Amino acid sequence: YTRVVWCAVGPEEQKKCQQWSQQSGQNVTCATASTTDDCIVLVLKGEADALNLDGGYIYTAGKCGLVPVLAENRKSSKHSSLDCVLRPTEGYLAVAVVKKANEGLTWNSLKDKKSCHTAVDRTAGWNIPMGLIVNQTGSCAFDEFFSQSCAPGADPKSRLCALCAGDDQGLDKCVPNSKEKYYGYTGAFRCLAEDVGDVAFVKNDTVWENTNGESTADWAKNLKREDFRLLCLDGTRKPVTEAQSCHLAVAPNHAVVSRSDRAAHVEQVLLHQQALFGKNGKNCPDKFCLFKSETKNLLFNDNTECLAKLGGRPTYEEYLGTEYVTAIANLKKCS
Amino acid sequence: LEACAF
Ligand SMILES: *[C@@H]1O[C@H](CO)[C@@H](O[C@@H]2O[C@H](CO)[C@@H](O)[C@H](O)[C@H]2NC(C)=O)[C@H](O)[C@H]1NC(C)=O
Ligand SMILES: *[C@@H]1O[C@H](CO)[C@@H](O[C@@H]2O[C@H](CO)[C@@H](O)[C@H](O)[C@H]2NC(C)=O)[C@H](O)[C@H]1NC(C)=O
Ligand SMILES: C[C@H](C(=O)O)c1ccc(-c2ccccc2)c(F)c1
Ligand SMILES: *[C@@H]1O[C@H](CO)[C@@H](O)[C@H](O)[C@H]1NC(C)=O
Ligand SMILES: [Fe+3]
Ligand SMILES: [Zn+2]
Ligand SMILES: [Zn+2]
Repeated sequence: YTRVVWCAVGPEEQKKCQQWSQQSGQNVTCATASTTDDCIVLVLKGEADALNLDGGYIYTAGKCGLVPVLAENRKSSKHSSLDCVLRPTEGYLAVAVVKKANEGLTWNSLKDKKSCHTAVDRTAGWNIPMGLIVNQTGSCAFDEFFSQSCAPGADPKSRLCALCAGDDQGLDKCVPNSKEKYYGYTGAFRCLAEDVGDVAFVKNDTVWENTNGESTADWAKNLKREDFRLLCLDGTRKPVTEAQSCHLAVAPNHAVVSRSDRAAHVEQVLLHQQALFGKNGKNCPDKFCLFKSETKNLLFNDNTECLAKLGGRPTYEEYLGTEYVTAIANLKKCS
Repeated sequence: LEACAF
């Protein structure tokens, strides 16, 4: 067998990967890049084997030949006798969240407001809301829709990065990795919690996981669910308990990708690594927990229960689903 | 619609 070389995006993920690599006796080792696209390039060159990706990045990786290997599976809404690794994945709900105190903000009054996005090219933070907005406005000018935004990955001098804050020192503003204070699901929800933006494009779980004491982090520790609303597409506002009926889309779960020729080896190594370090793993919490990172969703989402086998050896188009692939392709016609 | 971005 061979070692599997994981790709970590940014220095926080690198730190976690190095701990995993130490704990796994170098069965896993780490390459690191500054952005998820750069990690996808390391994997295409064969200088890393694999990483776990949002669906929008699975699209970029899959057009370049990489394939899905195992998917994140979080706690499921319905009981099941099935082992987590054999349970079919239930996507997540992309939502638009605002503060309840920002009265009269709805889907239909988003123009000229301030927005918080996980990063350009991600499912809930960008592809689903910007795809809907281009469609509804009949215009590709999505870069002038919101007055200002934090959309990590966009041009840092542009209005799409004006709300981004970078790192402690204020460097790396708008970079699409965990150093940008408003990156990712928890960064974009923080951008709304702090009232830097009027709306955040995240998923349902983000709201729940960072409110009502679910997070002990300083910016989150006082947030109350009842102070947030979701924006529904018919122009109504609902409590965040109502995401099943007030979402923008259902997104395919994040998943691990690799080159075809290393997919079977990556899959075998990962099933053994989660047996050691996953939820109820032999060495978690004592030694190392692969699906924890103090809410920061480093390498994998912290709500992951396991990585699960995929049905039907799917292509990346089959894993994303034709509807979503066609929505992304439409959106990318713009730029 | 078509090729790899890289
Ligand atoms: C929205 O997200 C939350 C957080 O993941 C979901 O609440 C969890 O649901 C599972 C069961 O599906 C519970 O057993 C967990 O305890 C819940 N977590 C928290 C923090 O309360 C909620 O079900 C999701 N809503 C929708 C419509 O999917
Ligand atoms: C944006 O609008 C386009 C045009 O309708 C959507 O593309 C269609 O999606 C449906 C449902 O999957 C297909 O039956 C059509 O073939 C697609 N049309 C075209 C011209 O490609 C797209 O789904 C919309 N985007 C979002 C995010 O909803
Ligand atoms: C395979 C993937 C996943 O969650 O792992 C996935 C998830 C959800 C869908 C899906 C598409 C439209 C409506 C509801 C679900 C889909 F086509 C693919
Ligand atoms: C390293 O992997 C090999 C082959 O699967 C195995 O014999 C060994 O137990 C693994 N150890 C860890 C700590 O991941
Ligand atoms: Fe996502
Ligand atoms: Zn729906
Ligand atoms: Zn198939």
